[PDB]
Amino acid sequence: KVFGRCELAAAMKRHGLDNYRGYSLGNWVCAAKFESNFNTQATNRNTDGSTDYGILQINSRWWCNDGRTPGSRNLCNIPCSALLSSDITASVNCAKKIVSDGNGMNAWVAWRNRCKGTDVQAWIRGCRL
Amino acid sequence: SPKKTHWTAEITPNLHGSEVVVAGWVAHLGDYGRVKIVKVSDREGGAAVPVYLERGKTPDHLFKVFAELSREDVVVIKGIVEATTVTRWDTGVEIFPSEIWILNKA
Repeated sequence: KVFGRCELAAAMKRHGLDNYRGYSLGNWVCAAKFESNFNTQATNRNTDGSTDYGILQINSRWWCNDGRTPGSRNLCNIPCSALLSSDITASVNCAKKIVSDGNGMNAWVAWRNRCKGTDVQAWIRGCRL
Repeated sequence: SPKKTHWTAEITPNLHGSEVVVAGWVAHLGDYGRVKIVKVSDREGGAAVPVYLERGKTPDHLFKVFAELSREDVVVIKGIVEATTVTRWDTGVEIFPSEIWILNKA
């Protein structure tokens, strides 16, 4: 499923991401934009044998199990396929663990390079939240 | 092994752009895929400086060294300091390494 900007902000707010670990909703919407372009089916293999999945591009090395990644930890205890549904519950739940690991949203490279330090609220402004 | 030039508490935003060599133990490890973060300390009850490995920016061979890393390992790290805003999750400084030496496994 390809979310609409405001559609996703509403879903994320509903799932309690607004100010989670101190990060305003805009951060989460902005991260999704540059990680997956709002596409929950988003799939990308890395040269190291790991893969990133879903709206927030969670990695298969430590966080989800995809059955083909060496050194798998599966800390989110969910199969990577569950991160592909049009229901973002799994991605949100896993992201909450990731963003609580001790480095904030610095776990997301796209957020670091495109969102961090910018006017992130712009990504939810207008929408009826 | 290069020679220590700063203590982790001595790594401050002022050093932005300059090369430093830190030496201590692995306080924390984070593997998030395209980004890996290793925190290094050399003094109990002191600062842990975040060392950053980012695909497309960090030399690929360092990602192998990181894979052999464990908490409490003693390391020596040469890298460039980059300044950041202090937050709940940001020390105000980051090190982008060019070398990562493992002196001792826990």
